[PDB]
Amino acid sequence: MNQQKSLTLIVALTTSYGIGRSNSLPWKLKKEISYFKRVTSFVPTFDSFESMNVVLMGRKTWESIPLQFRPLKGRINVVITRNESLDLGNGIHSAKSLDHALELLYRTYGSESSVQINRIFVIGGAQLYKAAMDHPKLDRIMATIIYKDIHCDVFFPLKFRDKEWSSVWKKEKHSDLESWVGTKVPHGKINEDGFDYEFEMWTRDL
Ligand SMILES: NC(=O)C1=CN([C@@H]2O[C@H](COP(=O)(O)OP(=O)(O)OC[C@H]3O[C@@H](n4cnc5c(N)ncnc54)[C@H](OP(=O)(O)O)[C@@H]3O)[C@@H](O)[C@H]2O)C=CC1
Ligand SMILES: *COc1cc(Cc2cnc(N)nc2N)cc(C#CCCCC(=O)O)c1OC
Repeated sequence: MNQQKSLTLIVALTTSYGIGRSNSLPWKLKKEISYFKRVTSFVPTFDSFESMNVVLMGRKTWESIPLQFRPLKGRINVVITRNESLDLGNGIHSAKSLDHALELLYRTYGSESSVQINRIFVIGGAQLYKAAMDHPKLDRIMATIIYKDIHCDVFFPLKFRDKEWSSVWKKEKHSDLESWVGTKVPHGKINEDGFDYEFEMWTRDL
């Protein structure tokens, strides 16, 4: 037991695959963030009684999150890092790799545990995203496409939306996105801060 569940990656990126700047999001989209929270937090009502989703993130992304919103509530947080000095926390798990993170979660939350894991999300860090893209359990990408070539210093590691990856990565219908997300999601381009963006869901066969 260490690779039964599939991994889902969630990211906001420009048409040029840009995802970040000075260790932060180069855009202020309150609605986008609302989507991110909704998607990574959603659990089927029936399972909602004792099931929570997991959010795996890199150390940089973790530090980039305002203490006020740290850690991400209603979700089990796990920070992937190799440097362990005096990183404080409130029970926040710590793993040195994506697989080390999965073994930690499956061990901490077994069929005997009170809290059961529902979905596992990889929410951040180009580095962690790079490792997820290579993981055989990653089969889904919740992408928020930003139609603007905003200046970025960090980019998504793989052009999953490009022609070269079109036989591996396919974009699902909006009805399937909502069906998987469990809720109604805005369809079409959304305008916030003079920028057009929309939600998409991409999948690959494991
Ligand atoms: N547009 C979007 O949706 C998002 C954008 N971002 C942005 O991404 C940028 C930061 O990117 P990046 O620097 O890559 O961030 P990461 O959060 O991936 O930082 C990498 C750190 O995390 C650890 N790490 C990551 N992958 C691994 C691995 N496979 N094994 C071990 N440790 C690993 C290491 O920790 P240590 O050094 O402690 O060992 C490494 O230094 C910022 O602009 C940020 O805002 C972040 C999330 C979402
Ligand atoms: C430090 O930048 C950053 C990144 C994220 C991760 C994110 C955002 N959007 C999409 N589509 N995918 C990912 N992985 C999230 C935030 C934020 C926030 C705050 C509070 C929210 C909550 O979920 O409870 C972020 O901070 C500016």
